[PDB]
Amino acid sequence: VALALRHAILPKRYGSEYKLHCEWGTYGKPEHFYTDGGKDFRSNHLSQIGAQLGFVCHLRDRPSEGGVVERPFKTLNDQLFST
DNA sequence: CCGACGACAGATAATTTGTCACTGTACAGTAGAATATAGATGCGCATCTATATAGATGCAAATTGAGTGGCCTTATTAAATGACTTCTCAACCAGTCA
Repeated sequence: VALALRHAILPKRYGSEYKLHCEWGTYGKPEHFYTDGGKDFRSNHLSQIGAQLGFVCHLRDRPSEGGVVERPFKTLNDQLFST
């Protein structure tokens, strides 16, 4: 989770061996971070990251509330990985 | 004259393609993993074997010292040297003489 956070927050660079034709020009710091109840997220380490970055950790009430995280995963099975 | 079939042209739904709106369903930590077997290979330990004896013994020459057995001219004389044996070893009285 700490590694996913820094890759999300920082400006992104990829070399030509990725053959990208548009830029992932996406960066900057969240105000809030919303998650399932896994021990990665409900942890002192993410609490300390959140307090130092100033973002608030929030808990997902059901799997069916977080479809914005979950649904990237079916699309990738259907558009990428099954092929 | 009446009926049937082919040429050419004309109109038409089936077929295929495209577009558009509504929808069932997967995203939700998760099958590489557990549990037998045979079959080959390697290290360890025991259980023999075959060689290698030097010490002891028996025996058979090879002298070696120590025995034993068999074969031989003689009688007189003389001298020389070395020995043995035997015998003997009185003392004063009586008759002359310068």
